[PDB]
Amino acid sequence: PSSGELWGIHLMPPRILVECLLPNGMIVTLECLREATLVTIKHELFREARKYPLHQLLQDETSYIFVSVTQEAEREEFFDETRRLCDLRLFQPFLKVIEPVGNREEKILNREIGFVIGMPVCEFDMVKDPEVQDFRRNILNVCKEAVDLRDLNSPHSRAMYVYPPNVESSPELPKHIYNKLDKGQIIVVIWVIVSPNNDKQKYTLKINHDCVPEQVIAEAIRKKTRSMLLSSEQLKLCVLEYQGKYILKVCGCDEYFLEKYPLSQYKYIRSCIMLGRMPNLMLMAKESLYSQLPIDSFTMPSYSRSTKSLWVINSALRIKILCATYVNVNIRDIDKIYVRTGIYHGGEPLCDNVNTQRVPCSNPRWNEWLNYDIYIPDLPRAARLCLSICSVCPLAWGNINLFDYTDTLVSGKMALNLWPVPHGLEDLLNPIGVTGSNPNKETPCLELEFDWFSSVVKFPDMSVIEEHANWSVNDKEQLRALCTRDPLSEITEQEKDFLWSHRHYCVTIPEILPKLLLSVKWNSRDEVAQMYCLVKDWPPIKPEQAMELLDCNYPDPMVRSFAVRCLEKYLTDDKLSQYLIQLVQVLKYEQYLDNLLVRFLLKKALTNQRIGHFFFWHLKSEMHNKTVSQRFGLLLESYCRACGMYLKHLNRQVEAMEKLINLTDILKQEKKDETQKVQMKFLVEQMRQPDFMDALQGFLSPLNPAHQLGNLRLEECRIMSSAKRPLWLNWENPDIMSELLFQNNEIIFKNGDDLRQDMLTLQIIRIMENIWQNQGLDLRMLPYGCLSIGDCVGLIEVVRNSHTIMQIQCQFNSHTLHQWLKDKNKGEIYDAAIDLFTRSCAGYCVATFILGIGDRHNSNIMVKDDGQLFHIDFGHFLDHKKKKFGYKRERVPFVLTQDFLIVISKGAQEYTKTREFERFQEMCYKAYLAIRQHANLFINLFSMMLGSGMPELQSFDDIAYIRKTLALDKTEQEALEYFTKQMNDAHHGGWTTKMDWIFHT
Amino acid sequence: KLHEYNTQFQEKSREYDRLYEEYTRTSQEIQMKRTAIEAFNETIKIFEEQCQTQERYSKEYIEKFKREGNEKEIQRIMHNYDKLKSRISEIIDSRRRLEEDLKKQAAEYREIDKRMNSIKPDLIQLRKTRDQYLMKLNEWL
Ligand SMILES: Cc1cc([C@H](C)Nc2ccccc2)c2oc(N3CCOCC3)cc(=O)c2c1
Ligand SMILES: Cc1cc([C@H](C)Nc2ccccc2)c2oc(N3CCOCC3)cc(=O)c2c1
Repeated sequence: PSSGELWGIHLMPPRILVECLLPNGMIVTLECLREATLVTIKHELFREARKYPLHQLLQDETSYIFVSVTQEAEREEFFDETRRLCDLRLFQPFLKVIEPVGNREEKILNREIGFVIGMPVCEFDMVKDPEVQDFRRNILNVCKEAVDLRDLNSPHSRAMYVYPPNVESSPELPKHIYNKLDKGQIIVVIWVIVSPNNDKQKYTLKINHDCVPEQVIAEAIRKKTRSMLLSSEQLKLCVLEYQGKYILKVCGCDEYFLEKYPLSQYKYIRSCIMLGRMPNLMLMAKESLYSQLPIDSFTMPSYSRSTKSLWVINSALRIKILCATYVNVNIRDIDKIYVRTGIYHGGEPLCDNVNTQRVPCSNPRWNEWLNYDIYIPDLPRAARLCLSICSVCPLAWGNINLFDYTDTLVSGKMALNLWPVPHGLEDLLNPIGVTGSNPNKETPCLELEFDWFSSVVKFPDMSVIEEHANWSVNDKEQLRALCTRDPLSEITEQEKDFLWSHRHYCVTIPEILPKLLLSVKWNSRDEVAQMYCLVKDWPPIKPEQAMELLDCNYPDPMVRSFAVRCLEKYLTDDKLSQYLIQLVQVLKYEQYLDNLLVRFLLKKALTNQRIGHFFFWHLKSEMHNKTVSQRFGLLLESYCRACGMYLKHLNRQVEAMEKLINLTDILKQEKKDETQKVQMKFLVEQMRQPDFMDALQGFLSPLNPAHQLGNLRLEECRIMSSAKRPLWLNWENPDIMSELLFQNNEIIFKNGDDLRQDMLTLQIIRIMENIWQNQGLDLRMLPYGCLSIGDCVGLIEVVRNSHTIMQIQCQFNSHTLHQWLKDKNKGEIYDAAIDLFTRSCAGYCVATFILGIGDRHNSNIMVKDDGQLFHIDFGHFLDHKKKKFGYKRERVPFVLTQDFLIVISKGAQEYTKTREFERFQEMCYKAYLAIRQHANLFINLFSMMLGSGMPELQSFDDIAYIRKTLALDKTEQEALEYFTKQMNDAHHGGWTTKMDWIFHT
Repeated sequence: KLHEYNTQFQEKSREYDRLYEEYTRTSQEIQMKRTAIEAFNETIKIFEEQCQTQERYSKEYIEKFKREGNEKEIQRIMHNYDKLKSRISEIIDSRRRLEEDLKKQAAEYREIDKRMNSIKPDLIQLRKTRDQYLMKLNEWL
């Protein structure tokens, strides 16, 4: 829990006194520059150590190392002497000098895992509990299995873990993209550097889009060779033996084509195709890529060192609520308290109960056995107790797994530190909340006693259950219209009974599993056992419909096993990276640290470091948060051991962001609340200091590691008005082919704002674009990249040449927007630039409508010169405003429709009833109805995110808004009517031409 | 009268937000400071250990000088012990002052919990008090 250079001081002085404690037993106050390296300090100290007493009995400086107290309070031994004083994150400025005993300099130099990770590794060592310790150890078995895979075939397997192919999955082109080619083939410029001047020789090529890079190389070979005259048989030998001695790189960024994919299938190219720009690749020596990718180098660490069945028990479940510790409200203003309990499986099984309203608020005691009406053998595996200490309101809540990670039923006494209730939760008990004791010990602590039986009770294993499963063992055909249905729709008791009734019949419509599973009395025993038998050998289903089964409503290990088995069979490295945001937040619902999902994700992170990169950052994002701080800690550690050398590069960037975080913390809080002028000479002068130039120059971009952030431009770096104090930063692209793709890497860094909503919305946006694309609509969105690196810290990708509509429209005239875009796209390029606007607009319109993006405006929307518009700064998300009022309230109509319709119908005086408007209006209909048929994918993606403390997604009724935006009970036409009626609806976010809302006259 | 309960609703509601923002903002400074308390304890622990190394390695030298009547050199050795224990006094004065801010936060935090719970149920009523008036006429706002 900390920030900057020293405890309480955000930024060290240009020089500080640092107390050096020598081993001769004496204190040597030393004058230091904040920049100074530890190697240079030691050296300077040791000259000054001669002028103090006992100077002879000290040894040579190289027989010594420094130690101090870090800002997270622990003895850090500074073995790496590169480091600088400011970067040391010291508590107080003082240094102890010791002999560097306690060896493995190498292993003790993985207190960088503890820095990059967010929690120091020492803390995991000093942890009780077996599960945590069991996890750290056994998870290393997943890590070997990774390193071994990525090292068999050592040259190529390596350059495939770093730099995996960016392939779009399914070679098959949509035929509307294919026609943009020309005779089913595409032009391609292949560049090559040569010995002297870095002479960039180009070689252009027409080639079949579907051919593999191997072949593109060969076509290159022909062009260069066959200028000189030679046989057909010669060329064919020259290819044979040198075809594969080269590789292809995209010009501008570290993204290679190292795989036998159709050249169109690579994202770079297919992007070039539909976008209508010409791909520029670089031909590189295969040997020179391989030579500069190091050793894998994984070594393991220090941490490598009379029961019953459940079904024997013949009694109801009972639980003694013993007594609390304390609770914070005043006796007078309301004084009745009772602990409300209830056992759960996600949604309630046993008909739950309260406890006696005895309200000694002074000393909350009860000592009453609560007797629930469930038989102990009927209890499913995922059974868990939920509770809260309520008032005559919730107050403080908590949850408990009724079984250990070992499968043991809990017994006897135990305490449970309770959590506080979230902001917008009123509902007494909390079952979708995290399961365990509050790590915060300074909180309400409620005590329990479960029963102890003769000996330690254990849940049965598969084989024994299958014995019991066997022991127990048309217009009906068209109630598969049950599985053609949104997953938060609910199903009546007949529908549950019907589904269950015909379960054997069900296996041939595999889609219905989430509804069949939802129709099982989990409080059964016999039913669950028959089910466990079906799900064992259930036929696999599509990645998307299976990852529903990994959300919070399917908490059974058997169920989830089947979800993960689906995932590892299907679900490409493409679509895995796509949905990675969602799968990391869905771990939150898994009872025990070591589960098949955590395994699958970790292997993939260590198989493909593009996944690894985001898998890391997505986990570090939630590391301030104590709910998952433990779980994500131990997982993130295990990524950091097995990742090879990317830990050098993750470190480089986590140190970079930390410098920004702490710099902007000065501009916010500290005596830096005044003019742009004062803050810009401060910031720009601070950025010139060495510690700073090194932290933020020469590293990779967290938004995308492909682009290298080179030198700071610095003269381009600036600050926004907003009292968040966001930074606009400009780096060079230090590539030799800089000038071909991006020579400006510009990024928005940001404190204060929870970027997480933007991060999700921009994901949804992309998926909609894919649905529309593959459906043959060409509505072009701009899902610019944006990563949350932490607690209201983020990064946002800057689109070049964009402007906000405000800037562009500043008497005022509605035509103004159009009569500018005309000016930027003169004459011949005009009809094309308006097409872009009209399609762009249509998409963003239908998109923001569906998701209900928060009240939008003038600087929310942007337009590029070429005419593509795009929305930014989504923040408050799907309705949500409804919480502030608590009613279907009237809101500002989208006033910009005027400006936009003029650009849509070209300078038309009248534009509401045009040939042009019909064409746009159509597009919006097409795109809206298109998403409807893919509706469920969206409902699932949002419900996986329930875990995250996003304020807009803290319940299911929140998601239910997307049912209202789509057609819920409505059929295509009815739904097209709802849409249009809500679009032409003034004072409901829409538009008419009254041109006198506000006053009415 | 909705105009009547909208005045109660917005006052209780928007005070809960000033109240809930002081809750989690204080809560951070609580654990923040407490882990600074921890760092103090390792610093006072290391400064005591340095202090114990003077009194070790000093014994034979300090006597040797007393014998030779050096004084001028004895006074340099003690001058350094004088700094040493003086700076550990400051660490402790600094620890104690942070120790109270922590206790003070302990008090004022619990009071934000107290009154935060006090606001909850009385806001729960005011909201569905407003249901009574669902009886065009959207203007009593
Ligand atoms: C508060 C704020 C401000 C901006 C403006 C356009 N950029 C800006 C940021 C920092 C300092 C100066 C300007 C923003 O611009 C962006 N854009 C920048 C252009 O490309 C797309 C993303 C996203 C925002 O979320 C965003 C948010
Ligand atoms: C050119 C144009 C026109 C509309 C009009 C108001 N909506 C509409 C679209 C198709 C048929 C009927 C109305 C628009 O409506 C919107 N709204 C649609 C409702 O949610 C908020 C955004 C956004 C636009 O960018 C937008 C742009």
